[PDB]
Amino acid sequence: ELSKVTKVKTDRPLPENPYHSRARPEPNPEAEGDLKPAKHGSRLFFWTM
Amino acid sequence: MLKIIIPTTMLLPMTWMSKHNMIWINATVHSLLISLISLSLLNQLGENSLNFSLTFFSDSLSAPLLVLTTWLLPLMLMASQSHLSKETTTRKKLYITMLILLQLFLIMTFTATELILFYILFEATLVPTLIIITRWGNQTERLNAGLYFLFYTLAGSLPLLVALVYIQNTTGSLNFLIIHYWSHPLSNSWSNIFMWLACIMAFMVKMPLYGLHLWLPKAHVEAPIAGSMVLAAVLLKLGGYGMMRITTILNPLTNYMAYPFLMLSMWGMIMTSSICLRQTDLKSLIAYSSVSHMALVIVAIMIQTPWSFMGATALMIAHGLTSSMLFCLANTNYERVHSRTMILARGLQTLLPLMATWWLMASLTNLALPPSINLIGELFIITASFSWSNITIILMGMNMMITALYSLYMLITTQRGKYTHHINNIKASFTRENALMALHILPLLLLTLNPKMILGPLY
Repeated sequence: ELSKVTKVKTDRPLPENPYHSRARPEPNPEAEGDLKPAKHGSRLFFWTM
Repeated sequence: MLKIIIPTTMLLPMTWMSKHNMIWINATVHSLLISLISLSLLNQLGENSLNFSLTFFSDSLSAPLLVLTTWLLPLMLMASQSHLSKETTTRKKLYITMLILLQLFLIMTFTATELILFYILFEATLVPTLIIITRWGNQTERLNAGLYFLFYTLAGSLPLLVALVYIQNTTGSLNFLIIHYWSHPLSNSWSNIFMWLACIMAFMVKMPLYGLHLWLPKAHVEAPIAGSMVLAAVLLKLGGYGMMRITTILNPLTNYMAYPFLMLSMWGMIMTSSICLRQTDLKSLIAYSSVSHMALVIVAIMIQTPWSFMGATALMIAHGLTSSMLFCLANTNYERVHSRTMILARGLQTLLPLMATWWLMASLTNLALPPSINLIGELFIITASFSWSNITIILMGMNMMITALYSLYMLITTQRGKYTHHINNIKASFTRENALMALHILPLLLLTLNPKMILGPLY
């Protein structure tokens, strides 16, 4: 009975940033629309396809 | 352009699936047919090149060389029928396939639109050549000859690969048309100097520049007849074609960087002609004569005038034909006396009369007798160099004099004098050898009636 997890009814506000974390860096741009074939295929030297 | 490539490839299954009594016949028939078809490529436009597709194109420079290769393959087969008669069927088929692969690679070099594809195929030509030289050669020096040739070519060509890839990275493309239109001047920085060298030395090794020419005598002496034929007729002109193609992106640094090579070639022509004056081996004499003749083409390319380029193309075609015929004549003499010593067999003018006439005509073409295309090319190059500098005429005239001297000396030593008494195996010349000489000579004489065909794109 002394090991059970209890609810505590307090009035102090819940801390917004307990870790004092900085601003998370902006993520990289995420993808785009549909895929289309390469302009002229593999542009590797003399290969036309 | 596939109208020529596809039949060349189909030659291989044809020879592999042909009866042992019909490899040579079928090969000759269809190689001659391929040459007849490739004759259609000579209809070049005045200004624009024939752009068949994205990969292959042909201008007034590529077409004569393509025709020369397609015409030379049957000649090589006819010349190599003799000594490869007691070989097993599989090895005869292998030799024929090596020749066909060499011809195919040469066609795809002369037609390639991309510099890197041109490099790939022009280095791919080494493998069939090397195999031919080291497998069917007669002497024990064929092993060293193959190494010298292979390593000279590779040491010349690898920096060319590096430079081509660098140019692809910097300019964005290696296509000949784009690299010609989007051309830009090279500065005098050391980096541009070394890029110029990397682009130039590869072809300077191929058409032997004096100093880098040591592989040519070994290769031409130790190789079989057909191998010497290709090496002299097409594999040397590969360097000239590559240099004439790449000199577009090497200006204006050439004006100042060409002096060492110009002097080297203009002195090496005299040196090699003098060496021919004092040679004891017929094939070595012919090889050094080839070096001396290609020195003029090197000079013409390094001068970069329209007359120089026309003379270079004409000399390339003419020299290829003449050197191939000379090697064939020497091969006949060798197959008769089983030795390449020039002084061994003498007085052949009395035992083989028609072969003597063939020797005479070949020597006359070799010494640039008017109005042969040899003289057309030599005179155009001489005029271009005289315009470049009047002093050049001294070396040009001395070279012409020594060339006439050594050619007529070869004619006198071989086809003149008293017959060698002890030699008794000299039989009457076969129809095959005479036909080979006739097929070497008649196009050469006919080209003088229409020299415009082999005068290059600057005509």
